[PDB]
Amino acid sequence: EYPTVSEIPVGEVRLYQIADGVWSHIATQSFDGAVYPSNGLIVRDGDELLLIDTAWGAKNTAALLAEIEKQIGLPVTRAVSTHFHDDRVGGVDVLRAAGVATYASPSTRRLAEVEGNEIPTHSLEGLSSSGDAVRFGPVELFYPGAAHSTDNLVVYVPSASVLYGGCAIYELSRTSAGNVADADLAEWPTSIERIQQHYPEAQFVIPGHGLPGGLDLLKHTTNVVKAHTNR
Ligand SMILES: C=CCCn1c(C)cnc1C(=O)O
Ligand SMILES: [Zn+2]
Ligand SMILES: [Zn+2]
Repeated sequence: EYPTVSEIPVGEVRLYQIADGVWSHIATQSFDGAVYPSNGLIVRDGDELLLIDTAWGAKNTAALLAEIEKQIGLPVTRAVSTHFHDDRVGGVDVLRAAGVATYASPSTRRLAEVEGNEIPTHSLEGLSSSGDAVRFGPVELFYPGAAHSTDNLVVYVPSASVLYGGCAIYELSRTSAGNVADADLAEWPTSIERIQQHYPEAQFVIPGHGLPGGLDLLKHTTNVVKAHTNR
């Protein structure tokens, strides 16, 4: 089955195939006094691999490349980051050391600078507006307006109808929006509908923290963020 947070010690990384040549990676990190899981994506780009989001910090991101060479054996050559929180750019510096071309949105790149996290080298052009999308390697990058954070992207793999939600989609088991400091609640619901519009065929949805699902996840996220307001 899928990995849960308890099964993964801090600083180990597991890979979970989703469709052909599309894995996800799970690892665990501690934020204040707990240890949460986080998810990322791995996609085959011809003879190289494209990494959607770091593990969650340097040590983990290190083990990720370790796992990948063991399990996949193709090299990770580029890497795109969903937003600026440590669970997405923690380990950039390691990747860049490991020879991996690190990419990210401009907005995201600035927000990382300001908040003092690692900063991906290259800027992603033409994702600046709501609904924009640019085709990066074997995936489409899509910007759907503010949600979990004003910059958050999502990643669709057209070949496999996989949609990478990033921290902007929750899981079912998750019910409490909870920590929403840098999150624009007022726009998020629309922003998810922007997704359900553009990627409506999507037959594999993946959140930033937890077990995958289908297009149901979107709707479950809207409610959960809705009832953050009326309660
Ligand atoms: C399960 C995550 C709780 C809040 N959080 C952390 C610590 C990192 N990312 C998030 C999130 O909500 O996306
Ligand atoms: Zn985040
Ligand atoms: Zn997160």
